[PDB]
Amino acid sequence: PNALRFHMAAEEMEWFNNYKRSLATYMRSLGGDEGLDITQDMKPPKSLYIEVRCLKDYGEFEVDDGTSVLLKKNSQHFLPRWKCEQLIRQGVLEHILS
Amino acid sequence: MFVSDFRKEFYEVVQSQRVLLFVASDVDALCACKILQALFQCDHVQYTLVPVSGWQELETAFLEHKEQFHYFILINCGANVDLLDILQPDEDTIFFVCDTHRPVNVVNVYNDTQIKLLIKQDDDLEVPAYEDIFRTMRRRQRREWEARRRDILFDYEQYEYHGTSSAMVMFELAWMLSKDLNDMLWWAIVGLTDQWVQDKITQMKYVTDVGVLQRHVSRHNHRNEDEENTLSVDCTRISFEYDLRLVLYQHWSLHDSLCNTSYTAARFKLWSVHGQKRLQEFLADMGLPLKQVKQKFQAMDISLKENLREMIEESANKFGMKDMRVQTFSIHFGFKHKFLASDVVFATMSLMESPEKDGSGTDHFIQALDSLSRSNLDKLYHGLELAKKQLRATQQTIASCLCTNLVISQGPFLYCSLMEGTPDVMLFSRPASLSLLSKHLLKSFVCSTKNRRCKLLPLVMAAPLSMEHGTVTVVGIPPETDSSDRKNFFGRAFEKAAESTSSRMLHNHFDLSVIELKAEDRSKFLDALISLLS
Amino acid sequence: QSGSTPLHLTHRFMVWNSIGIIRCYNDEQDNAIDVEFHDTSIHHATHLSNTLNYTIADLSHEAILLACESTDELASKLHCLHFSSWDSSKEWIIDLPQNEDIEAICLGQGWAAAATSALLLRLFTIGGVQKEVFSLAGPVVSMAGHGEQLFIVYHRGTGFDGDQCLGVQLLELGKKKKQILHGDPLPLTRKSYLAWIGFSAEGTPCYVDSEGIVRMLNRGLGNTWTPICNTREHCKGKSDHYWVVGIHENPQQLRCIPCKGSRFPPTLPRPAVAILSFKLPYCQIATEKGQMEEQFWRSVIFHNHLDYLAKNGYEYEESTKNQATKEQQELLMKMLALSCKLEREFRCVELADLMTQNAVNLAIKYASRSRKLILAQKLSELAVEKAAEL
Amino acid sequence: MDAAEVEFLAEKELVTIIPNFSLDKIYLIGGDLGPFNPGLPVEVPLWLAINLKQRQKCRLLPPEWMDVEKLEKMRDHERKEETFTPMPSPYYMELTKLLLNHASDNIPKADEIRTLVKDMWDTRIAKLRVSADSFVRQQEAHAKLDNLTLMEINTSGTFLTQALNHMYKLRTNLQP
Amino acid sequence: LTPAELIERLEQAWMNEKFAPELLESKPEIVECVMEQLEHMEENLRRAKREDLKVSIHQMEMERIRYVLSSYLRCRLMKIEKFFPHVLEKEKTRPEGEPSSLSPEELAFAREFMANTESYLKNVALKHMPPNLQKVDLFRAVPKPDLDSYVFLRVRERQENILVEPDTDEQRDYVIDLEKGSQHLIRYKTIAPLVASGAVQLI
Repeated sequence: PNALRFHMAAEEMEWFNNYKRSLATYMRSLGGDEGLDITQDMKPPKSLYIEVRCLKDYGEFEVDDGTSVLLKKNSQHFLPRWKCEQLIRQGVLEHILS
Repeated sequence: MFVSDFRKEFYEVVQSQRVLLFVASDVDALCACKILQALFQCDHVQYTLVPVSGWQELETAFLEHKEQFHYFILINCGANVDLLDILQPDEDTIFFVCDTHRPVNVVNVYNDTQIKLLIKQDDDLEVPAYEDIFRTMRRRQRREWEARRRDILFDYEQYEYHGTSSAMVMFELAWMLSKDLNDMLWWAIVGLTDQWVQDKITQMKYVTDVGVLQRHVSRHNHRNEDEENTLSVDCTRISFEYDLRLVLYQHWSLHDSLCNTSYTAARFKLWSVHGQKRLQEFLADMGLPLKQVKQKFQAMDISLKENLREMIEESANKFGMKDMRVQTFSIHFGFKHKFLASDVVFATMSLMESPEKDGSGTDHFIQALDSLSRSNLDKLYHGLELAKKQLRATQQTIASCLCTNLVISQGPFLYCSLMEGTPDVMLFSRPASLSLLSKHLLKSFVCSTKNRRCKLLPLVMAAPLSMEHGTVTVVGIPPETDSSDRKNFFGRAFEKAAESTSSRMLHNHFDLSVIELKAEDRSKFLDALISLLS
Repeated sequence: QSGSTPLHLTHRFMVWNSIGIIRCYNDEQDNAIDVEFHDTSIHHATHLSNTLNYTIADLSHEAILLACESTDELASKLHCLHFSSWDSSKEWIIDLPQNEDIEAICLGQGWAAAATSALLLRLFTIGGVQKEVFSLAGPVVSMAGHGEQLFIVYHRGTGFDGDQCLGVQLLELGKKKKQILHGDPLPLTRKSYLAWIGFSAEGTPCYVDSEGIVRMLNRGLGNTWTPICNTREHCKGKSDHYWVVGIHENPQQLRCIPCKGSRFPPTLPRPAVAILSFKLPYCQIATEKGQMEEQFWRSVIFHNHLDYLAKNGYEYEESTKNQATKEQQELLMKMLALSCKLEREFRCVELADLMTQNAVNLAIKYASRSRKLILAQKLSELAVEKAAEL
Repeated sequence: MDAAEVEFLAEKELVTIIPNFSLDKIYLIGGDLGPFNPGLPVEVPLWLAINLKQRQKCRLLPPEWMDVEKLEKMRDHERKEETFTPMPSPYYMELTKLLLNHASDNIPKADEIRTLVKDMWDTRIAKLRVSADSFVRQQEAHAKLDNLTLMEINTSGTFLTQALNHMYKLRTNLQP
Repeated sequence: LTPAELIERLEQAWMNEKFAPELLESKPEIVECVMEQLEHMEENLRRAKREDLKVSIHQMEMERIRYVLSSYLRCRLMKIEKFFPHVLEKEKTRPEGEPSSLSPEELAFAREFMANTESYLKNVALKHMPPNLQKVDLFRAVPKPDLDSYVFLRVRERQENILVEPDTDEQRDYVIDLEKGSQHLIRYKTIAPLVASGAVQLI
């Protein structure tokens, strides 16, 4: 976020960009092709699908090739966990079963 | 067209598809949504759920989502209007409509391709035949047929009312799928109890639906249980109760329950100064100490409680309250969690219609929907506290109206108006809470007045809604006789008055008998209503 | 009734088979019947208000059948819910004559049957129309059915010294109606009574006595009764025993519920069905020479149902016959090789008598290996004999 | 290691279910399962069993060790012995939580089972506390903890290991 | 190597890497084979119909395998980022025959990480510092992994004459025997070859 980027030095941003590029290279080199995103699956998998609630007014978010969900606030969607994990991590969505 | 088999022609269709739920803001709608959510989550149906509080936001949500979804489900909305004209859909969408509102619009009934009604055919339905409604001496008979059409269709569209609970419909679907969990049966019970609490159905129909639900309760109570093998205290137990009509009486004092229940408050006239002595006479006739009666029910002495229901009935019979009992249900789980269906209804309803300004109405919908799951018992108990506050505010408002004589008999109908800035008007600004207030106030008025004429009239109530646009919410209520069939004409009377006066009437709520009206036009609107009802 | 528990219980099974379970309870809150299925794709679970006190039941792929006793106000009735029907009215009810009561009932493919206290059997179609009527040859005990087959057991007389006097009446109600067994007495272990009757899943009739022997109608051996197994060799204890749910020919399975200290399983908690394989009670069991022929005879004893289906006019899976014949031929080939290397030949000829023409022409190779020329000669002569037996 | 990861490993344990659906043998990477026949028992991993129970597709049976008399005997043996006794499962606490939270309807006497497993857990955690205190007091360099389970270790082990690292450095600071 | 046994060795590596204080020797065969299984099963399942139960069961099992692999690789990357000068020095000084502690991909990542960090430090402050102070050797700046950490273990193959060394004084050293299935709490440095050889499983 921009409010946090203003805390960083320019050289710190350069280091962070180099680290991001190197990490992306490493993840890309793991598999036969398309790599493995080891940023995903940060917690052990329980259910294949989860129910999520929109916290922010995001735009649209694709789930299949031709299909997308409108992430309007207070709407609830039942979607794959591996698709929703990053948005939940970033606070766009809320996992709503406990 | 009516769906004959929910399993074959609705569920097995939408099971393979992305689906969009439009859900109305009422407890029966919430319960049906919970049941349908549970089925979809069992089958991994990738649904999206949108709350809608009215027609315009339903149209907005449909405009937002119509590109991405081909199958839509409307819960407690859509059946009583021409959905094709309202939404202007593409030629190949499908609208499944599970809605209690009656009469079903004739276009919805006789549309055979796009609108699919999840409505039981054995409901109180009398649809006019297709040839009576749809297409020199020949053109003379054409005009005569058109006149007969206007007559018949007015006779059909006159009286609005409610049919079988959508939660019960979805539970019958769950039963046919044999994925009916005990919490789904509880949600069905809560939907029917929402209908009963809000007086949307007759007592005969409520007793019949309770008779239906009793058999499901027995089946669930013998799935893994009998008189000698019993389950953990963790498991949920639903029990049939011939319980008391008092509201929330297991969660606050019996005194507060008797004071804030609509029936006993109306009978004892507790708005009046003299009514408290009538209530004290009732309690002395029972033989309950006032300290125990004012103590919280869970802290009351247990020697007073194990025959309290029949004691209440026996004293009520000789006080003239001949029906203090009611056929209802309760749910137990764990050691201490116990709720009547009425308790869950009032808690969820208060979470929906909360007076809190923070967040929004959709956030309050979300709170109410969360509170129906047992992972959010804290939300349910918070809703119970809000329900106590709401009931107290209701009685204070009724007392203000009756003491100030705001209820004035406008010939064909009684009339009342809330005033801006007076206490709790912001709590009652929302149409559902306003409808409940008007019903409770009409019962209180009918018990208060001594005139035989006034005991038979309907009531129209107004309240402020907007100052940025200067409008009021107006509701119409039928008479409160025990002979009443719970049908009212105000949905059509309001629009006849509005078109006769060319008034700025806006029609956003799903019930036709609730409208928004410019504050200036209420005078001529009321004049037209007196002229119309005659 | 097969797969049902005694009537004095206030909460009991009315039937448990490979289709599902019917329970019924008469507790203070209500009297009712619960119907459930092993596979919930079949039909949804059902709850019936048992105000008319239905007490004998049966369950099938396409219908459920119920019946009760009479009282001085009202006569006995037969009630059915044909849940698989196309039409709007899934139920039907029938009323008996005065002072007459149903005694047992059963379902079959497209028909129902009720045996009556007046020594009378009535056949019904599953839409409710009455089919033929005939009298039993004595007081009935139980009934069973599968396809067009009807299986009835009855008292033919009075027992002595602990034994039971009863026999079977077996009918085939298909496109060429017949009586297969007319009044034949049924074998059972001495000083015991009949416990369970029913058809194995692929179609053969079987039953179990109250000692534990399960036996089957051997249609490969002139419709006699062949014991398969006991249950008390698998189980242990006097009062403990296994309570039977069903039989299957392929896979060879006996579904049974182990019961501890009781003649039947308790209604709650829900019992778990154990699976029992089969092992015929032959002599010299511990030897390979015993095990091979046990495998052979058990295989044919079960797989003759395919030939019964073909004889009745049904189509079946030919791969089952291929696998069964291959198993029999392969065990025979291996043991022929072993006995030949052990230098025995007449026993090899007796084993080879059960084989095909091609099989003996190939078994000459096993005879030739290790140079048992006389066994090769007798296998060639047997090949000539099989060419004649064609 | 998190308690959720300990639960993830507990989820690999095999339990018996009774399906209400028909499905042929399925050849999972971690070993084949099935066939699934309606009404008959079949043994499957706990994650799959819990998922099928949640989707209403089976009835779960208690393990052989979830019996009140057996658990009372094990609890009394644990309370009497000074060392950790052998446990009926290496993930008995996790098994108890998962099975009783998702299948108490199927498992009779679940309250008694939960209370007895809680008794065993309390006794064994007390024994582990005694072991840690004795280690630090007597300045041990090695301990034998044969019958402890992974969840029981993981509850206290991070704290204990950090403390012992500090203790080792404090008692070896004079080495040069 | 059976697929079930492959996933078992993956779990063993996962737990050992969790509890070991240092970066353990790489298991490239494990990582490559597990990824092959996952890609193959994705290929299998993309060619099957919707609403099928076995498809979902396979997807759940794949999620579990993917989680263990991702967590294992994340832990190794944490260790590499924590001890990047020391693992690089070890790889540079490694003789011929012992296995590497880094895969080629991990080694490329480690070299890039060290170059990036040194460049950042120089540019921000250490080109501005006086001339003889401009060089920090990160081999001395970064701490080494602490091999005297206490670890829990379960032992898989019997070991004898394992020497416990309580403190500085050699007189207090004493030997023990590790019976199969026993569990122990012990310093890592005394058991590190056993962890390498798989004779013990850290818990």
